[PDB]
Amino acid sequence: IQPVAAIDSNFASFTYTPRSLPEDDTSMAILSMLQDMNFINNYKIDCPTLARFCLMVKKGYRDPPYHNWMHAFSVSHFCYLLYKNLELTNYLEDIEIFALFISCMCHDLDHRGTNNSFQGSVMERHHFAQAIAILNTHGCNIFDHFSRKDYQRMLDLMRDIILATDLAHHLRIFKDLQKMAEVGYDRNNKQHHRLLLCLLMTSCDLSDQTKGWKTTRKIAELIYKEFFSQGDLEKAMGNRPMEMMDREKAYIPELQISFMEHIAMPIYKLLQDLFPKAAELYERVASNREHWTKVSHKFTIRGLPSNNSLDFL
Amino acid sequence: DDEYTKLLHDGIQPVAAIDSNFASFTYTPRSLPEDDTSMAILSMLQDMNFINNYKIDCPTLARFCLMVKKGYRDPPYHNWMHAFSVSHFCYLLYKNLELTNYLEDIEIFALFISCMCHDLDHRGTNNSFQVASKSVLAALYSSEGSVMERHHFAQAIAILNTHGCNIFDHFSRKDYQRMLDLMRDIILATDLAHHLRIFKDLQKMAEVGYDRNNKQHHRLLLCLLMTSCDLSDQTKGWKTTRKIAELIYKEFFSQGDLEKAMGNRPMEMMDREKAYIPELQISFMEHIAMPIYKLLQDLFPKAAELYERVASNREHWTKVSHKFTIRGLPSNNSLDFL
Ligand SMILES: Cc1ncn(-c2nc3c(C(=O)N[C@@H](c4ccc(OC(F)(F)F)cc4)C(C)(C)O)cnn3cc2C)n1
Ligand SMILES: Cc1ncn(-c2nc3c(C(=O)N[C@@H](c4ccc(OC(F)(F)F)cc4)C(C)(C)O)cnn3cc2C)n1
Ligand SMILES: [Mg+2]
Ligand SMILES: [Mg+2]
Ligand SMILES: [Mg+2]
Ligand SMILES: [Zn+2]
Ligand SMILES: [Zn+2]
Repeated sequence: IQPVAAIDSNFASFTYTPRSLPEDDTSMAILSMLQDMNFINNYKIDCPTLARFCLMVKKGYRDPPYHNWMHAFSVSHFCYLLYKNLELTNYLEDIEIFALFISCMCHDLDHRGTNNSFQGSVMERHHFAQAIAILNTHGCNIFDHFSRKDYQRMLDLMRDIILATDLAHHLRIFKDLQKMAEVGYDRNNKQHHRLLLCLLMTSCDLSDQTKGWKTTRKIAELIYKEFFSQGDLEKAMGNRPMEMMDREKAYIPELQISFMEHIAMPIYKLLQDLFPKAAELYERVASNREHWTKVSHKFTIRGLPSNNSLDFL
Repeated sequence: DDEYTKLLHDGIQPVAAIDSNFASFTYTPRSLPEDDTSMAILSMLQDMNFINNYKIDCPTLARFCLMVKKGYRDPPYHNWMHAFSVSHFCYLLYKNLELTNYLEDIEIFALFISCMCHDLDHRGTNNSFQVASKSVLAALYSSEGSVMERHHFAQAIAILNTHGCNIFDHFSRKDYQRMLDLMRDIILATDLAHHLRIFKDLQKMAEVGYDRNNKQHHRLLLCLLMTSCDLSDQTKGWKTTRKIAELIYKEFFSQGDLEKAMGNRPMEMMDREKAYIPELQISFMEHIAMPIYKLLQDLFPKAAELYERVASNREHWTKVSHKFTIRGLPSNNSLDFL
């Protein structure tokens, strides 16, 4: 188990981009993060079992453009950053933070690059079921020495956290999140623990928006590749895809800016309200959104297309 | 010799044999293969009776036509097929508007020959570029204005004074000078700057009515007709206007690239990173092309269909303007362009 500092001197910073790490080093980085959070010693996790678990989780991701292992790794890395930078131990129990990290690793398992509509929370229930199947694969149960009580806690936490990655769920609990942010977190309120875990999970899921322009632009490319692939499949089946899935109707600037203003930014705003040290995350999302507005004009073709042809009219 | 032999040993084809619709405003001369265009030029001159009228030596005319064809380079738009299409339109105006009621035979003959010659040795660059690039043409003509148009005329003169190519060498001294003066004035009228200077005079003439005894009206009409021929790709169907726009913008943006490489700032319409084709195309059509065909309609009621076609093509450009906004990802499948 490599010490975290040996991966990169900036590895525990909010400025670090985990997609910079080559894919063949990510499983070792997962182990290094768990070691640095002390969960291996805390929960007496068998290291061979943990290695097998991590590789099985990695193998349980398919290779669509966005919802692949590197997404899961990047989300898990952000969870680690929240631990290292926001001092989550003042707000959550060790088992809750451990569940959050493991949920991050597992939360999109077996994603096919299609959404719930293409198939409540259909995909998120599947991701959880896949995580369960891995745990019950011989040699991969990292929790098999847990007490009956802690085992059920861990399974309940993982289910609730993975289910919180559905936008529909987030929108249902949004008023409860705002209320908590307003009144202030209460470490003795079990609802506040549950709500905070949901918020943190969504903050990890969307963490590509908190990096530089390069990341938000490149991830947008992967996202729209996935969306439009789904729309193509829907059209081939004879069905009418939503505008954001239809490459002949989708207008990326509008879709991207709306997503950032109305979904991403309010999550990082809430996170800022609960953790002053999360302020730089909200500012980076707002900055990236401003950048999207600035480059919106580039979707209007100036000159001729690269084709050198007006056949498209 | 080979192109000559083919032009000379294929006899002067009657125009009807080229196409049954050859004398119609709906005909697209770019549909004719390039290897048949020289014979078509001869057929048109024969059908307008200029060969018999002026007793033109047919071998000399064949040589002249092939030399003119050879004097065009191959940029995207300003090539022989442009000159041919412009000459064809001049022929259409003769066949459809009865130009013999307005102009002298020598004036109509000069117009057609001017159409053939009017962009000779064009390099796909405009007058401004010649000055900016300090070309040989700028050195020769920049103090006089209309740099390229003076060059086109000089090229036409050089062809006429090439042995075996002087189609006017049996003209009287009076008719020879007249022909050279007409060719100069008509070729100079293809500069947009010239057209914009005379525009108020053209409007005046259109309003008061053409007067066949007014020599200024003859001169103004020839200018208008020449510009009507130069822009005649706008009077055909959507396919032509769209395809010609492609060639035009390729030429414009190639020039802008050269200007940037020289360190200069190109006009927005020459800059592929700033030019917005719908806006440029619609403005050109509304403010340059349509008023020319409006004037032509005012002077010739039978030219009404030309104006209507230009206005219709402009409406089509407005309708497809929205397609210049990228929906989905680019064909590249990449957002690197941001
Ligand atoms: C209306 C709509 N739906 C998705 N949209 C976009 N999503 C994205 C994402 C992203 O990461 N989207 C995931 C996600 C994951 C959890 C989620 O819920 C919660 F609670 F975290 F906000 C919402 C979105 C994804 C791909 C599953 O939609 C990146 N760029 N981008 C652009 C757009 C237009 N817009
Ligand atoms: C301000 C400006 N200048 C040129 N513009 C455009 N020109 C064209 C033409 C065309 O045929 N242009 C020639 C021409 C030739 C004689 C001429 O003078 C006169 F008197 F006939 F109007 C004007 C234009 C060309 C290529 C030489 O500019 C086709 N599409 N198109 C689009 C635009 C935006 N716009
Ligand atoms: Mg998901
Ligand atoms: Mg010209
Ligand atoms: Mg009147
Ligand atoms: Zn995810
Ligand atoms: Zn021309």
